[PDB]
Formats: sequence, structure tokens, C-alpha cells
Amino acid sequence: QFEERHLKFLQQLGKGNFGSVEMCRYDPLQDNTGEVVAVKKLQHSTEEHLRDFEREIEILKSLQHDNIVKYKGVCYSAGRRNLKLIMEYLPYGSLRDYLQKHKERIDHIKLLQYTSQICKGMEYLGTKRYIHRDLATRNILVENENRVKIGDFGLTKVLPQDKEYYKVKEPGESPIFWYAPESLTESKFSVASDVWSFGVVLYELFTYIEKSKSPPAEFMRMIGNDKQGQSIVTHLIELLKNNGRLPRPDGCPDEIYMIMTECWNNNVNQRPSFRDLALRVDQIRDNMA
Ligand SMILES: CCCS(=O)(=O)N[C@H]1C[C@@H](N(C)c2ncnc3[nH]ccc23)C1
Repeated sequence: QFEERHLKFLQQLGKGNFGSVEMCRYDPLQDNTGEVVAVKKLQHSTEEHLRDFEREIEILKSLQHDNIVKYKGVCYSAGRRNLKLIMEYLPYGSLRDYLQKHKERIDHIKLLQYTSQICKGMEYLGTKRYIHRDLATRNILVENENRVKIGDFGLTKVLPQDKEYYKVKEPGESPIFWYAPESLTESKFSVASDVWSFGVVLYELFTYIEKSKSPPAEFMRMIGNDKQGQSIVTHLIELLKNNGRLPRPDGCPDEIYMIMTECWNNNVNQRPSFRDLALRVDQIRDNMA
């Protein structure tokens, strides 16, 4: 149980259109010896966003896996109008920041160890028919030098039993440069669209988060200056339809780029499964040694 009066703000960790994550101390003894936790809260709270947040909390509470961030509890203290999700806090931070910082000691075998773990986490979500929808290094956390965890479930949805996709028509900001074509055009999300986004995560890893090499940076460079009265998402859809793809990262092995290109198939049914991805990654890693 978490009492609101004992949560002490330390630092901001990240932001989403309607959500924010903060590093807080939970200090019931009020002597600064309390545990440091990660607190997720709604930015501009609504009755609709609260119900969605309740679902997100039920999703994370239902997950227990070595490569999934741990649920600690909730903090209401003021009915259902100031709901907070309490999670474990990982001092090493996001994989996005860690990779950039430690790019000299992180080798390809290490990148593939993280890749394998994300795949394992994703296969586990699949057993529960959960679609993550927002896979990105920004949302992956570093437990230690040999372990990562999927750390946010803000866009995660459960598939209904009757279909293999979830349709989401909703404002505002979508991570369009991580989205599968059918997610851009039909707002259709599936295990297959999470595989496409995984391909983009694999790309982020092998660029070591070089700012000018990010998926928005590369797609924008490919779209070019000829924007002339058309939106960026219109240009992106056309580019993907015409088989335009993110380039092979500098020093990335052909076999690893092949996995990315397979994830980025226009036909959802031709994309690999997360079990096949783990097999292929684990073996490329074993061969590197
Ligand atoms: C709201 C949209 C998602 S976001 O803000 O783009 N990414 C999240 C911030 C968080 N993160 C870096 C964390 N850092 C350390 N410990 C942690 N536990 C739990 C989380 C967490 C992932």
C-alpha cells in the first residue's frame, strides 16, 4: 500500500502525451531512508484516460518475467482522480541513454544479448495476447550490464478472442517512425506490427543511438525537401509502399540487417514470429563467440 503524503519527487524520467514517469522516494519514516521507486501518473487527467490507465496497471500487474519491469503497487489516496502506478526504479536508466553513454564497452555480442531478452519479453506478452504497440529503446530499461527489461506499457492492448488485431483511431502524437504500414494506414495493431517495431529497435541498437542516425533522422532525410503541401505521415506511407527502408547501420553485419529487413515485410504474414527471432539472434550470437 502506498500513501500519497509519503511520495517525494526527485527527478523526471520521461513523458508521454497523457503520461509522465518520475523518480520518487517512498519515505513513510520521513528520514530519507525510503526506497526509490518509479511513479507513473497522468498529465492532463480525464475519466476516459483513468479507465485506460486502470487497464495498463492490470496489464503490468499480470506480467511477471525477468525482462519486464516489476509492478510494486498503486497510489490512490484521493479516490479515482489522482491514480499513480508504482514500479521498481532502475538506476541504470533507459537502454536509449545507456547505449549512447557506454558505446565503447558494448559490443555486438552484448547488443544481441539485449536483443534476445527483448524477444523473450515479447514472446511472453504474446502468450497473454498483449500487443505492446510502442517498442523503442526509450521504453527498455537496463537492470545491469547483462540484463534489460521492457519498462513501459502505455499503449499496450489485449487482443479480443475473435480477431488477430486491435484497431486504434486516436489523437494525438503516435511514434510513426516505428509503425508498421498497416498501423499507419488502417490503425491496425497485431503481434506482426510489434515484430515490425522490433525490427526498428534492432536498427536503433546497431546505430548505438547516434542522434543523426535515428529512425526519424533517416526517414526524414529519405523523404527530403519535396514536402510541398503533404504531411510527413503521407510521405512515410508512400515511401514504405515503394519499399524504402532504413539503411544498414555502419559496421552492422549483413545477417543482422537481414533480420531487420525480414521484420519490415509489407505482408504481415511474411514477418517472422518472436520465437523465430530469438532462435536466429541466439545462434548469430553463439557464432560470434
Ligand atoms: C510515458 C511514456 C514512456 S517514456 O517516459 O517514454 N519511457 C519510460 C520512462 C521510464 N524509465 C526511463 C524508467 N527509468 C528507470 N526506472 C524505471 N522504472 C520504470 C520506468 C523507468 C520508461
